[PDB]
Amino acid sequence: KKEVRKVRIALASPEKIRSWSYGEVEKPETINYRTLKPERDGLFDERIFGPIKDYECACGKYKRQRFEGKVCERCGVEVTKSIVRRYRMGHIELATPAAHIWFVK
Amino acid sequence: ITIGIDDAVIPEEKKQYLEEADRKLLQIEQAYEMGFLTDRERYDQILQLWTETTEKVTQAVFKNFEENYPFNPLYVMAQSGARGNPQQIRQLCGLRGLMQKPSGETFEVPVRSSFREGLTVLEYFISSHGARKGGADTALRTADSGYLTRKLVDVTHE
Amino acid sequence: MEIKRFGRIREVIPLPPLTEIQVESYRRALQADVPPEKRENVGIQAAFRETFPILDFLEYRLGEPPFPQDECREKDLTYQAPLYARLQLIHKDTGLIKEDEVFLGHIPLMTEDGSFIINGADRVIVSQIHRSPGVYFTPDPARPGRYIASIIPLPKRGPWIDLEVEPNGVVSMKVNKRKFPLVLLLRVLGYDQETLARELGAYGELVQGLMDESVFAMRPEEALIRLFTLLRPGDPPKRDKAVAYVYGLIADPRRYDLGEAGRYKAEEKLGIRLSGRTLADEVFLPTLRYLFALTAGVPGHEVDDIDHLGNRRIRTVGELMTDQFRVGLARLARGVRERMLMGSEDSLTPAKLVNSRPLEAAIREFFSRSQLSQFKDETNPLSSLRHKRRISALGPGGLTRERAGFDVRDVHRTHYGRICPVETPEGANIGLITSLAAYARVDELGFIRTPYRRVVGGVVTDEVVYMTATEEDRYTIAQANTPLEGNRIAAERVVARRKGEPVIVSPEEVEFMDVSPKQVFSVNTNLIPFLEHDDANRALMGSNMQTQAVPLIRAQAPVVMTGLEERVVRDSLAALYAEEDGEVAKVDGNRIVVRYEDGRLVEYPLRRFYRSNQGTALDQRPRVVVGQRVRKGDLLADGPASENGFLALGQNVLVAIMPFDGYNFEDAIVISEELLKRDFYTSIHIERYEIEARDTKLGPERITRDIPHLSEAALRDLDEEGVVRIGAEVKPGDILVGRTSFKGESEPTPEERLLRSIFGEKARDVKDTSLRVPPGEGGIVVRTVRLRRGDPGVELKPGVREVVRVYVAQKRKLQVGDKLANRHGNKGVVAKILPVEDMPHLPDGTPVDVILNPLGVPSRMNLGQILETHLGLAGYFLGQRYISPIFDGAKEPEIKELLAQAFEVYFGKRKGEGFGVDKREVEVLRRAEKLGLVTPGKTPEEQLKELFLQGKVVLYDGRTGEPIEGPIVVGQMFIMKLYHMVEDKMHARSTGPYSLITQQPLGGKAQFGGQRFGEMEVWALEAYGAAHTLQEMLTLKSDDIEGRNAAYEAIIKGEDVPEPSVPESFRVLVKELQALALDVQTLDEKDNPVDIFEGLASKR
Amino acid sequence: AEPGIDKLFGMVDSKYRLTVVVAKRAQQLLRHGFKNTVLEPEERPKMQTLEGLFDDPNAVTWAMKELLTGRLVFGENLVPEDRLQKEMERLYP
Amino acid sequence: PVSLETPIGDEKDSFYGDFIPDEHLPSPVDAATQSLLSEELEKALSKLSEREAMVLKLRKGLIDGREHTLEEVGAFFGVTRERIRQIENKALRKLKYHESRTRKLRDFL
Amino acid sequence: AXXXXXG
Amino acid sequence: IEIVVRQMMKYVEVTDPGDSRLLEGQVLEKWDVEALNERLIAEGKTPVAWKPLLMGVTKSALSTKSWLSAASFQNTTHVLTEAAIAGKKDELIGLKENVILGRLIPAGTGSDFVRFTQVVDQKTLKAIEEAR
Amino acid sequence: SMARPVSIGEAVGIVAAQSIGEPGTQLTMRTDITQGLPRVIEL
Amino acid sequence: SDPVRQYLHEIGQV
Amino acid sequence: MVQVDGGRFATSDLNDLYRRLINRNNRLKKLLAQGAPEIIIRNEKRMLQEAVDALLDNGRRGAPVTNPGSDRPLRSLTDILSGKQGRFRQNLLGKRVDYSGRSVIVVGPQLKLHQCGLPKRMALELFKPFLLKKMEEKGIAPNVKAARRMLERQRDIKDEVWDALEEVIHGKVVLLNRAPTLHRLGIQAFQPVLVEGQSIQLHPLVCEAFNADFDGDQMAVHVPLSSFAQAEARIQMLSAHNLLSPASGEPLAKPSRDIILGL
Ligand SMILES: [Mg+2]
Ligand SMILES: [Zn+2]
Repeated sequence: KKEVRKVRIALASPEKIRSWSYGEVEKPETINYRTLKPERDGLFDERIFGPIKDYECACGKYKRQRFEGKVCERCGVEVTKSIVRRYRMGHIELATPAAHIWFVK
Repeated sequence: ITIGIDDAVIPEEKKQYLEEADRKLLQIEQAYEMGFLTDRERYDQILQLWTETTEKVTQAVFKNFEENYPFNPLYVMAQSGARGNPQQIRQLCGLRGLMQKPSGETFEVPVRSSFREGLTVLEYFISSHGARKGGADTALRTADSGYLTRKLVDVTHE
Repeated sequence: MEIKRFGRIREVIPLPPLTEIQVESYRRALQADVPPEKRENVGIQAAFRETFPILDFLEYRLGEPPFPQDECREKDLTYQAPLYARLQLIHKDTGLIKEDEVFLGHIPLMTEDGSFIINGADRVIVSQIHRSPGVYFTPDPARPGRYIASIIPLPKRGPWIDLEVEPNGVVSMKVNKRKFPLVLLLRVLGYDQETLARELGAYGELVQGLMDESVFAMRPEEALIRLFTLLRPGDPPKRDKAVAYVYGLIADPRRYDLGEAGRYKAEEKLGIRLSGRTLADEVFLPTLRYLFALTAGVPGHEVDDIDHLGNRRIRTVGELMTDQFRVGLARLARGVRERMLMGSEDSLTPAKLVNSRPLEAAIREFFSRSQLSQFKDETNPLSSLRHKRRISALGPGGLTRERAGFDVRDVHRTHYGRICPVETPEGANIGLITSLAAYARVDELGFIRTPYRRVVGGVVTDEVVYMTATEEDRYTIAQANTPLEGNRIAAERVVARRKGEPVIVSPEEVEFMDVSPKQVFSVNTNLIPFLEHDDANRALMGSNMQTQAVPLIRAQAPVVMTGLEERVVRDSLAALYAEEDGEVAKVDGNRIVVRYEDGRLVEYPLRRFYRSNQGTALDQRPRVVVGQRVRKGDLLADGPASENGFLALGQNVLVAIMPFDGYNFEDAIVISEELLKRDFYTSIHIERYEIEARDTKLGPERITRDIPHLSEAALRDLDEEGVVRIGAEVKPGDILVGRTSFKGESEPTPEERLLRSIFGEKARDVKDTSLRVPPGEGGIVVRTVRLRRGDPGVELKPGVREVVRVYVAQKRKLQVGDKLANRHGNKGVVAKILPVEDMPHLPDGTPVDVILNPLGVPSRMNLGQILETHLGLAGYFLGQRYISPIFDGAKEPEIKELLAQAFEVYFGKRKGEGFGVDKREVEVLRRAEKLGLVTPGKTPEEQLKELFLQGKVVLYDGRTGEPIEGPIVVGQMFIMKLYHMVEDKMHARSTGPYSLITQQPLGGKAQFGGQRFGEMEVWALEAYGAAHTLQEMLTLKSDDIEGRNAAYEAIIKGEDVPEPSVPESFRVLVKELQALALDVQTLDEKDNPVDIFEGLASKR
Repeated sequence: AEPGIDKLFGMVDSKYRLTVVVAKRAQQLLRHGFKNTVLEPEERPKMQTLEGLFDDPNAVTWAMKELLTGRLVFGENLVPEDRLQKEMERLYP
Repeated sequence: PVSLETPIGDEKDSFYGDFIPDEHLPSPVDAATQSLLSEELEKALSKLSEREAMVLKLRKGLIDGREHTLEEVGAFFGVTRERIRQIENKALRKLKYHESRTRKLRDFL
Repeated sequence: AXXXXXG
Repeated sequence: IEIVVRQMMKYVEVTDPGDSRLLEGQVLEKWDVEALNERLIAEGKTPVAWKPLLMGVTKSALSTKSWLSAASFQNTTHVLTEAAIAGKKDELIGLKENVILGRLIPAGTGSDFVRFTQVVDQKTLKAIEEAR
Repeated sequence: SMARPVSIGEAVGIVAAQSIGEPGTQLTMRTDITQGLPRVIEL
Repeated sequence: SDPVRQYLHEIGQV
Repeated sequence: MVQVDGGRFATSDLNDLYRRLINRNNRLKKLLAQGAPEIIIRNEKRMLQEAVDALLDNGRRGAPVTNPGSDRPLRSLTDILSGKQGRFRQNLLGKRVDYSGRSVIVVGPQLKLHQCGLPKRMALELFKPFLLKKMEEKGIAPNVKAARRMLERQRDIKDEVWDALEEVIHGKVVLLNRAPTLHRLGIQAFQPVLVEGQSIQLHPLVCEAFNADFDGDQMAVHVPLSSFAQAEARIQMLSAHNLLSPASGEPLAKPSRDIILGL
């Protein structure tokens, strides 16, 4: 409603970094070759970044817009627009901290 | 208003103007053989000579058109600002002028021919150098246009 | 009709074979018709000789092509011959000697015209120009004082050598990064100060520079080992291996190869004899003493010019092919490396060792993906010629943009007779892409040579010598147009050239003379009559546009010709000629069958209505009837764009040069409707459409006449299989091929599922993917080609079940927006088509075809079109054509004479039919004598003759019936229709596909991609201070989703366009920054974060 | 071109003001369907159809033609926005 | 896998993935026709008795995104499994009459 | 090849 | 050309940091410096001593208060690191920033001068009194 | 563009840049003192 | 740089 | 991750970097739990750092990481943000526009200064969404999907439709642009006059500002959508409202060529 008159750029605390991500990507898997679907806890996982099909969960339990914001109890996938896969951030938790090479080099 | 080959009207003066340019060249040549002049001095004198004669010939063409053919199509298009400039008009009627060498220095011997009379094959080849330079020049100029405008927008946009 | 030839200059020799450059190169490259034992060492034989022994090479042979050319084009197969290689395996200490003939894969073959068929498309390999190998002197740009020596071998063979002197006085040497005194290498060559005392000491103070106490006093092997300290670190000298790396660097022929042409350059420049193409010793000593000599200001010693054509070598098709072949062969041997150890040492065949994949991949790469391998220009025969005669400075092993400055691009004084000054692209390729001169030839050394007559004293002979750029400088060469009585020079002052300079001489001083002016220009350039009256700038454009000429159904050869027109069609082999004296038995559209004196019966099939790369129709029309006597060299059938064996690039039309009501304003052209009535400038164009049916995981894609939701109205023109019927007239939107594909994982939307039941189960598994006719396109269906998997002889890429092709033809009449051009560089689009009554007309009632604006003449300074017009008028009334040579052409007196001769046909029969002069003609003549075009007091009969002699007539304005005040130039001008055509160039978009990621508008098969709005347009809109318009350009019309959908919806509903949501360009940015671990917040005025993501980004 | 453009330029202290005003007035005429026009029936902008003269479909032409009569009142902070909207919706639903 | 961001053509001006279209999101045309489709569906669907409308809504999966068998809808309303079928058919027939009459939904296809 | 469209 | 040259003189180099947070030899826009000196002399604090500076268009662009604009031009990773550590808040002053966002440019009809203008017909002219 | 005082809100920096840049395409690339576009960028 | 060398050296120590 | 023709998959380079990062992080956690020697843990920590680098900025430190089979460096986040046809660099080339179009231009001498000839076939596509609604308002179509299906085939185009298009474009204007756009007048607004033929007809006087000639120049056309954008175009950008050079103050639209010649 209220227009944007400024744009600020600061660093990101891991606290701030995780305030973004809808889950941690825990696995080096993109999709499955057979089913052409995101692996569990992988880079494309619908559980984190959201639904591949609009207003429909992964397992297919809730297919209607009537459920919106409702997360499935089976597949664990929120029911909303798929557009959120363009937006929703993920993250990765590091065993050892790593330096941001922008600031180092 | 139309263009026939007879609308490019060579002034009679061009002959005289050119004849005088030849004798005046001999003087410059002999003065070199005696040792009065160095290479650069005779070069500069030749170029100076041909420049003078070229301007003279242009003036001759336009005075000719002015007096004897006020309504001539080339002259009218030029004077009105519709089409053409005195240099081009010159290249049609009067002499072509001195072509440039590929290295950037001027050629010693000019092109006596007009475009109506038609060029010698050699004269043509000689003109082709300046032709190329102008070509790559326009090519580059159009290659990035808005370079400067970009640099200037970057500072002045706000 | 009779053709009147002009000019006093007789050509001592004819023009060389025009495709020679492409054909002889590949001839000497392959050596297929030369028996293996008699094969000289060059090309393939050379690569084989170099790569072997590794296993030793004996011979090779080229089999016959698995398929003919036409079938190769049709089935998308590369036309090629099998390469077999006979080799033998050497068993060391085993005493065994065996052999095998291995198949190394296929080598693409060149057709008779000099093109290739690669995967079905016609490709040309463009000849590349570079620096010839050899020894040169730069000099050093850093220190203006002295010069740098340079030894350059073949591009992939050997290192780069540079010799320079520093303030230390010592002579340096360059290998790779490091520079070291060459005085160390001198000792290794077996040289001592004793031999470096006398021979190299003569030059003043140039000796002690290479004299150093420590290293010179060392034994040869000592210095040799010392060199390895410089060459590589951490490597033990290993003085037996110290012979290996040094040999390989210099003395080795296999690793180091100086060009054969470069060998010649070395022998010529340094004035010595080399026992081979290897440096080592033999070369270093004269290179050095020559360096110090040029340093010393000694006679006969020149600083090399890099742009001199003596130092510029042209590598042709055979050269490039041989290079890539050598690469693939080296990789093959690289496979043999690891394959000659692993496994059985005692037993294996040469066939077991050889893997031909690197060779096949290398050659296929060179033909498919190389920069010098490109789509043939098939627009007409002339374009196909030029594409072969083109020279590129670009490509692998050559210049690029930013690597090319004004210097490389300028026309060199040595381009005379070698490279055309006139013909080059206007754009960023200018001077880099050039076309070979007409008479120009290319030897095996790769240098362009020009023919020259030899003169003895004041006598000119018929002996013609072919000299290269270097050799040309040596003599004094007079021009070809110098007055010649019989065989002797008739002038006291003879215009000539020395070292590419206009030196005026006397007959006895003269050595050589030019053959013909035609030698100093390209083929395209040579087709321009009255070239001498055209400024080189427009002439360039003429030369370039002639290849853009589209073949016309009615195409005529020009009324005014340079004389090359016939031989162009001849050597381009677009047309059929009589092979032997004989008589023709059978003639029709599809064939010509002849019988010669030998009783040989031969059937020549005619290619009819064939789609070229550029879509122009290549069509052969038989010119000879049944029972006619043919002589060897006689034309049987006209090719595309040829009229009676003369090149026909357009039509000859009646031009009036005048302004007409601003319709010819700014180079626009006005034409008479009559042109369309007689099908002038009407071309046949064939579009090729294709569709594929592939197997998706969702199911197979079916090509069928059954398409859901389609009535019979739309299906009426499709056959059983679903393909459209041959000869059907298809407009935009009509189905060319039917196809169905499974929709959305067999998931219908629930809102659709009920409405499908309301209408009785229209619900189906498949959706309509069928190929339709794109907007603005279409025509009459001509050919169809269907290929399927599981059928004989046909196999396609993985995953695709079948492929259909619809070849549609349309005959395009000339229309507003089409591009017309003459050979003098005057170009323009038709902005108006006038009804014949509106046209300006002669007193005999004949209307003009085209109205050209005179304002186009003065600034462009091409007068060749005016003379072409005049001579064209004369030849219009005299019913004759002309041949006016370049620079040798018709002279104004002769033209005026022919005009006077035609004036009898034009005005003479007026009195014979009982008519005098119009009162209007009287008025025009009064104004004309007022303007000074006609002598006062003479009869109107004569005054009109005076006007006509100037090439001007009296025209009447067809609208008012009144005369145009003052006379107007009219006459026949040859004008071409150009491949640029408004039909192909119009585009429009409301909505369409958007990019997956970027979400910006994207090009569809049935939809336009939309215009790109660049930064400069943004600046324009800003400057205008239109904020909203720019916003639309940046939001709704672009990548923003919510707003584009809502906007379309609003326009549909009739509601005004809604305010823009944030564009994806920004969102993707924000998220990229977040992916970079940088918080980017969009703050309020109060510094309170605002959501640009419209929700959906917020946790919880 | 368009009638009385110089005068429209004269009515404002900035061209872009005239643009904003005309645009917004067009939005008003569109949303309320032209019944809120200050133009009398004979002053109504007309378009030539095959049938005959009809109301000009273009809202900007209308806004400009209204503004030229000077009957419209423009400036910054005349009223609060929401009140203006509700009043206009009450007068012309 | 073939990499996106691969140079297309002889120039670096383009990437591969630049030319890949989005079939997932609705076209401005598609989404509009779809919204109008729903509007016009529920326009003439809710203009009859809500019962026989809800029958079609449940059975065709308009709500809950699943097609209900006659037994389930008959379990929801309380009538017989044959009764729900009869009222469904009379509802569909009623919609056919309304369709032939008003010609509204004829065009979505 | 570019400029005012020779090629 | 005057406007461009003026943009070359946009920047100054401070000799004396004064009572502000600035350091010695720090390049800053003369507008902002005179702004800080207008704020600090409205206090009575000591003034900042700045040296007038001339830089060409390239540099006069490269160094700017707006990180959105400076981002496009050159070496954007550096511009961004610097902008981030300092947490630079970019008010969108210029055109380039706004087009990057997609918000109406601060010029023409996007200028705050004429943007907020309102139009009312004479019927709703008398509807303000009835509504109050 | 009109003859009268500039209207407030004008894009005038951009207009300046275009005004200078547009003819810049007409300045000579090739020539002690720099000439044409090289001189213009030198300044 | 060239962490393969680093690590291989560290291994070379043992 | 998207599948293309055949069975092959096209996907971003980023995913490989993310992958190797994850692999190394997980192997690190595992090696920590296993209580591995500090040598191996160091090595893995190092490889992890390098992986995070290559993900964030590839090649900037150490060698660039490449997928086997190609020597091309994987495009990292830094490259994406800028420098290899980057975000800020891609926004220089510009984004495509939805309502745009392009064609070859011919002289318009009959046109008044504020007009431009627009091909009917082209205008139809440009103004289509307005045209559908105008077909609904008239008796030409029952609805939107109907009219839309009606225009899908050229043979199905009624002669009543053009009468509707004439109503759509009444009062409206379009933008014409010729590249390169050197100054603002390289984009101007004209009201379109529908014409038969595939060429855009351009007024002669505006040729000077556009640097447009008739030797085969093409011009892009654009449609302002908002009543606002339309307004801006019609007052600020109208061809007949800019008669004088914003640079020199002298008239830009002036007699030239044939005009001058005749007068
Ligand atoms: Mg042009
Ligand atoms: Zn679920």
